[PDB]
Amino acid sequence: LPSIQLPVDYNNLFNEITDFLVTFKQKGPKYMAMLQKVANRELNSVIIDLDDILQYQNEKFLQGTQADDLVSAIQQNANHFTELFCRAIDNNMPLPTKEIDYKDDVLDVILNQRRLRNERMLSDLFPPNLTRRYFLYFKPLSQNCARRYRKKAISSKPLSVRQIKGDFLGQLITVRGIITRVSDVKPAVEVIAYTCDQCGYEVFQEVNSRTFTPLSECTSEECSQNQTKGQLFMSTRASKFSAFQECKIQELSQQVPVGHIPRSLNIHVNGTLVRSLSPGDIVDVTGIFLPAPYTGFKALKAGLLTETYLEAQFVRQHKDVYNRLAKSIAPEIYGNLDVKKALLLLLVGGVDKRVGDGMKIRGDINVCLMGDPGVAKSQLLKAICKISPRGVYTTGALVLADNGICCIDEFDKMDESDRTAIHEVMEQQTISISKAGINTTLNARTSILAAANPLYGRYNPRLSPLDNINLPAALLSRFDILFLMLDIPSRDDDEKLAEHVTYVHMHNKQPDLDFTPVEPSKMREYIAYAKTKRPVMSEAVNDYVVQAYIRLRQDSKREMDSKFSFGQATPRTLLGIIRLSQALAKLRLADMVDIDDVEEALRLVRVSKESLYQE
Amino acid sequence: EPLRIIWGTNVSIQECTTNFRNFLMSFKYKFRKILDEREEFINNTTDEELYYIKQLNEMR
DNA sequence: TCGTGCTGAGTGATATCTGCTTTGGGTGGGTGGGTGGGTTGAGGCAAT
DNA sequence: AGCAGATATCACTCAGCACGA
Ligand SMILES: Nc1ncnc2c1ncn2[C@@H]1O[C@H](COP(=O)(O)OP(=O)(O)OP(=O)(O)O)[C@@H](O)[C@H]1O
Ligand SMILES: [Mg+2]
Ligand SMILES: [Zn+2]
Repeated sequence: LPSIQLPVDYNNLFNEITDFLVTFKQKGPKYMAMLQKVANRELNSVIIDLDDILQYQNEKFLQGTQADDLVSAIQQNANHFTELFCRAIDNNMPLPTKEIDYKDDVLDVILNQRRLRNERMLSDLFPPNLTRRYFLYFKPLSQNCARRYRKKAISSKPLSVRQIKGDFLGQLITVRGIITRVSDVKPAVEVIAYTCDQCGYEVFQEVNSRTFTPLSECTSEECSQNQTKGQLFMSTRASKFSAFQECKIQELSQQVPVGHIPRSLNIHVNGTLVRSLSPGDIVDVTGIFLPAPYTGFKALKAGLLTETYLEAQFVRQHKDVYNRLAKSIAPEIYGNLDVKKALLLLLVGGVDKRVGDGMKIRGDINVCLMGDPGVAKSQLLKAICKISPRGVYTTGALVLADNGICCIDEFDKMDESDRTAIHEVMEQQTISISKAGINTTLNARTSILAAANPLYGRYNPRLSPLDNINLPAALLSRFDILFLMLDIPSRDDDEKLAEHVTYVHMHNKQPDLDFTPVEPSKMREYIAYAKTKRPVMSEAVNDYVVQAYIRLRQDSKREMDSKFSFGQATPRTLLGIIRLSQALAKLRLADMVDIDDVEEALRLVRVSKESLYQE
Repeated sequence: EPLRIIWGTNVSIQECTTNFRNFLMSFKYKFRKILDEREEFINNTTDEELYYIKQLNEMR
């Protein structure tokens, strides 16, 4: 074990840490107050701000009593400084100011009795981590503070998984990425307490590894002296445990080089930081990059190759009304007012579903878009899915869409099994799993947004609407509203479309200037408010709806006498009409359903299909 | 005398045994009713009759 | 027939040294098994 | 590193006798 002479003196650094804890001010000292709070059981986590250390160093240098660079020493090797800071805190822990029930704690009684036994023996001891009731974390050095004092902040500089090499091991670094996996919280053992059946004494063991060998034989003075062979038995009541969570962080798309596959890095979370990371959130995890040595035969067989993980220390989390909302849904596309209004109605989905007789009318205003290629079906899908809080985008996921709209693209190309799945979702609003492995049933009251293409790829006027649609007629009937979109050539419309697209391409902004789009945040919170609202309908509006229903039924029968009609009106069309009226009433923020809402719903129903079919 | 204590605490096993025996021997649901702030629902027969004694008799 | 050694080899016993083997993965094999794990991708076959 | 088998060197029990009481 040859020795080296390194330019670090841990005694001076410990004195520096103690002075910083005792004297630093930013009232009394900040960290002294924090320790006072910890003593009274008010705080269970202490965070050391490297900015405070840098400021203290600057003040000491200004005063002329230049001291060692503590920030750099902490950054270069943080594992030792955690223990150093813990020792410094322990040596200066203030006496509690609020009386507490000491006898309640098992550890207090056990240590008091150990003291009594030791006093008796003398008349004829425990690890410091055992009694610690706090956790220590390091907050990285802020870039602003470092630039103020003319210093480089390595710890707070974001890095990708690739940029974390072997030369960064043992340092305090930050990682930017997206969490892809988080495990369940489990107890990690740090100190193990044993008992002697014969002796009556308590033994302790410190665990700092993946694995440990339990004790078997008593080591007490009494046992040794008396020659009594006493067996040691584990006691989980007096042991010390810390919450443990293992997470995976993956590279962002913009960080991967050309022609490379993303990489992932493990993260270890201990103490009160648990539950601070969830899948799908982009985070700036600051921690100590450390290796994870193997043990036993694995150690010998592995070789010099070492695994690595990150000890989490800090986590930074990254971030006329109808017409206006419709136009602001997707400004980039050419004006399609009716489709946008239908999308609003689907999104809000207002309904009163409280029949209570055994079933309840479906509470989802499902929308299906079918049209020849060229219309911006993908753009509507993506925009409406982005705005929705529970919107899920899939290509021909339902669980994530529960109690929310489902954004399904390439609906016609979907396999028959998924067709049956969505059929169950609509008719029953339930998700059922019947497998040997597991059998779970999850309710799914989720709306569906469907985009499909005709059988021949483009709509054929000669063929009937049903012929152009590959899906079963029952599925089409179950859809509350069906919108048919077509691309009819025309000089004026084509010229405006070309001008709009060209302006968007050039200036990277919306060409329209007649009106200013409403802010998306306002629109989404208004939608949430409308959803929270509950409307109500009277008997007169019920009779009006009945009259509209008989008129629509007669008209639809007459139309279906010919082959042009999509399908005959059915009580399902009724229920859809009332659902749309309830959604519009929710929009209006007025409890009573008005005749205007019913008329608007009827005109929307007419223009969804007939307006384009007649053309 | 040997004095039995639960490991890691200062609670006497004899005290717990006698307390539980006293609770089982003499207890009425009216105490629960008053505790739950439902004192005005108290009847005169069931709430004034021993509960766990009846439970033990039925169990036997 | 009690007490105190001296003799003693027998009958232990317990404090003390000598050789596997393992993880899991083909840097142990298919005369250890496939119900102890691995295990997603390509390929050929029969019922459809 | 840990575990199971084994060697060999460590004491302890009943065995019995000489003196005297
Ligand atoms: N009204 C429009 N204004 C501007 N661009 C449009 C418009 N409609 C369609 N586009 C453009 O059409 C391009 C291709 O069409 P898009 O993917 O949006 O839908 P689609 O033709 O229905 O799709 P699919 O080919 O998958 O059936 C998109 O890049 C979009 O920019
Ligand atoms: Mg598309
Ligand atoms: Zn012991």
